[PDB]
Amino acid sequence: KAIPKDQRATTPYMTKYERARILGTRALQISMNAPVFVDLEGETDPLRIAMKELAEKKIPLVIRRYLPDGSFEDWSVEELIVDL
Amino acid sequence: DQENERNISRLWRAFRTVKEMVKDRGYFITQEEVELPLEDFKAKYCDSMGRPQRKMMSFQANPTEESISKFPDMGSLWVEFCDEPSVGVKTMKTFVIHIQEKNFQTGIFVYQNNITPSAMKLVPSIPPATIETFNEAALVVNITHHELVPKHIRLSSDEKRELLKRYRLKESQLPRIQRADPVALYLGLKRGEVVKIIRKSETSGRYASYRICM
Repeated sequence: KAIPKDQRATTPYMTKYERARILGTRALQISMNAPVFVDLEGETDPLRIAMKELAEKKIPLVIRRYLPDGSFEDWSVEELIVDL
Repeated sequence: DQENERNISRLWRAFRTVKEMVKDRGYFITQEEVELPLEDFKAKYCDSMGRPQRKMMSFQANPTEESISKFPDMGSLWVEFCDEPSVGVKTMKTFVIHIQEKNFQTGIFVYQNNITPSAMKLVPSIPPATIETFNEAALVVNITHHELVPKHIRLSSDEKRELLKRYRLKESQLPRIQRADPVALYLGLKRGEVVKIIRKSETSGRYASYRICM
């Protein structure tokens, strides 16, 4: 249904399932020969690269969180607080 | 003393309960008007020898001012008892009308042994006003006082239109309670009203919960 950046309600944190898919999803793309927005300090593993792409929060993705009723809340990996 | 000393003691408790219920129902009643001991009871609804005059127990009850803040259109109530152990389809036209004229809304009737299947089929014939039916042996004890049963609560057609909104709930997705559920009766719910079961939890002291009424 769409939810404004405001009136936001979900967790401010990142569900492990979220991270893991992102991480996976990214690495996949990296190995798909995709642009990598960080200095590979000499990394050759798409995951490892993704993990870096993440600890510098430079991953162009937005998790769209869907709610039982259909409406969703979009959260970027830039925002999402990565504790774990 | 024989076995009539008790047959009353029960009709007594059975009484108290209907007070409680009707007060919890959200009407006006005092703790005293309820905590009315046995002794004082006899001397009031008995005759000469010492038997019960039920047709003399009947009464009216009204909406506390509080219950008006939340429920505006909640009409006045009326309860009644019968000296007829085997009520019939004739004594009903008596009850049914008594209310249709006085113009009430809620009617509680307390039979003893049973009602004529010819009788009961007259309750849903005078809307808006609504009528209910309880057996005596039923009201003898207020279940809602039971260790396990936790307090429910009715919710105004707004506190609900909210509960939903605030949970993105589709009426049906809500946990349900049986129309004939003991407590559903004790608070006389209707197809639609929602109750807010608030129990005690070993996970977190309290734990809200809800239940619609099917």
